[PDB]
Amino acid sequence: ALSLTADQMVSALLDAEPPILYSEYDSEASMMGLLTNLADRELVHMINWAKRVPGFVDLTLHDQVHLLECAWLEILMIGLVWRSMEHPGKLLFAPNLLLDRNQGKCVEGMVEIFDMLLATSSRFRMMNLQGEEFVCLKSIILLNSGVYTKDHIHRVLDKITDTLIHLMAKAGLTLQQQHQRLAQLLLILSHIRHMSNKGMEHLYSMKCKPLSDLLLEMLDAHR
Amino acid sequence: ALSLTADQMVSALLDAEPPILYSEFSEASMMGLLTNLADRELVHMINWAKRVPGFVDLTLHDQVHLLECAWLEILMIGLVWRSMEHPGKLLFAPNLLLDRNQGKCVEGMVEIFDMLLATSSRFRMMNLQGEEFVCLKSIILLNSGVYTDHIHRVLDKITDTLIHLMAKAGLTLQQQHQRLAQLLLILSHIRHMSNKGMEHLYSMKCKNVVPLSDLLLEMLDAHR
Amino acid sequence: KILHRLLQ
Amino acid sequence: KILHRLLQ
Ligand SMILES: Oc1ccc(Oc2sc3cc(O)ccc3c2-c2ccc(F)cc2)cc1
Ligand SMILES: Oc1ccc(Oc2sc3cc(O)ccc3c2-c2ccc(F)cc2)cc1
Repeated sequence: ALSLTADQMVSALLDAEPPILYSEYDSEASMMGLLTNLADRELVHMINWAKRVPGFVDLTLHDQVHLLECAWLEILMIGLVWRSMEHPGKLLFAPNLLLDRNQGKCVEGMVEIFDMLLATSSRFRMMNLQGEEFVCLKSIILLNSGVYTKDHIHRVLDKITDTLIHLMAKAGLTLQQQHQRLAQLLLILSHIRHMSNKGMEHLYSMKCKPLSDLLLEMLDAHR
Repeated sequence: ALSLTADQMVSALLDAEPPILYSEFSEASMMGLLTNLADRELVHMINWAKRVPGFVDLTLHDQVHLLECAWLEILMIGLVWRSMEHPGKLLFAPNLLLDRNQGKCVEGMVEIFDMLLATSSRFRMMNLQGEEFVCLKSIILLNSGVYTDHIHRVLDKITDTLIHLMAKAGLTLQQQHQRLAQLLLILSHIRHMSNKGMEHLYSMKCKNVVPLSDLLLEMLDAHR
Repeated sequence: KILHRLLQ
Repeated sequence: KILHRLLQ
């Protein structure tokens, strides 16, 4: 895991990619029902995706649980944002569930989150985010969101950093451009954390009188 | 602001640094000290922001938005930075150095303290330099609200400034962008602490522990 | 914890 | 907003 070439790192993360699941789309209670159900099924694949992420299995069971509990919504969000890149003004939750901003108003307090997600997606498109960069960022989120809450984890994070630089270098960018683009991508993760905290607080308010068990434990993990 | 050299950028940020203020244990008492301290620091933060290169080039509206979103992050990264040489303790003020058990005085504050103590220990583990800190704090000011083009090129300038510092310290090319990443990833945690800290202050408001200043309430209402 | 079990 | 006056 610590002896992977940047190219080997990329395709490893590329092969580890979870599938794109469909919805049950044909009411605020139904819209939330579609999202809760979809996320609950996505959580199963995220867990198996996390294990295929280099270095993650080297951690203890406790540490694996901690990282996922803190980052699960972040990973879901950056996935949604990446899928929605080619769909301006819309969030591609699923190939059969393309939600508009105005459709977000169906649930009170959801539209503000939709706007943040749309902006993040718009930001990705402006930067022309590459898929190889996306899987790197998503893996960073997994290892960083709960690391300071091991020297091996940061040693893996550095390798992912090397990979991102390797991607930008071969893309023809000057080294000044490499460091700048690297910074721009990682600063987006701060806003993704922000959307997650806001989204989590919104979810906790929906636990106030169609929610699964696994999703509850993921919600309960944030007290 | 974009014509500034890397060295000239560092000097500009250093000169812009706000002063370290002093303070004036029960739940109401400590909260009283913190809210008083935060209200006074906020006045210096605003004037510090105006001394940040490229920030005055922004409209009044955009200046307000950036400060409303980042004000707690800026307070925290300042606190975390001052607490570096004080392991296991938090330096809100030179006459107010608190440990985690003194955080149990206020309900739901010890969780915030543990996150803050963790960031300071992480800073010491990386041996964060003052030249790097002023860059990070300026990045927070400009980035935190940018998604809710001039700003992004000032950010790029600070990125060039961060690398220039690392290249000066004898760090190799690989060590440079590796350290840059590690620094910016901590900002993700600082944002996290802010969001948890912002919710806690709102609960203190609802519990009416201590009357907050109108300014502190306006900064708090900007998040709702 | 379901997560801990799903992580095998 | 108070933040307005302080920025000016
Ligand atoms: O109102 C909200 C609140 C949280 C949200 O976070 C996200 S992002 C995302 C991407 C997916 O492919 C599937 C689900 C999600 C969610 C999500 C929505 C509702 C929920 F109960 C859990 C997660 C979204 C909208
Ligand atoms: O319970 C809390 C809530 C927010 C907190 O965020 C911070 S960091 C920091 C650094 C300072 O030099 C001065 C104040 C702060 C605060 C803060 C504490 C109380 C409050 F009402 C507003 C901000 C801390 C503890």
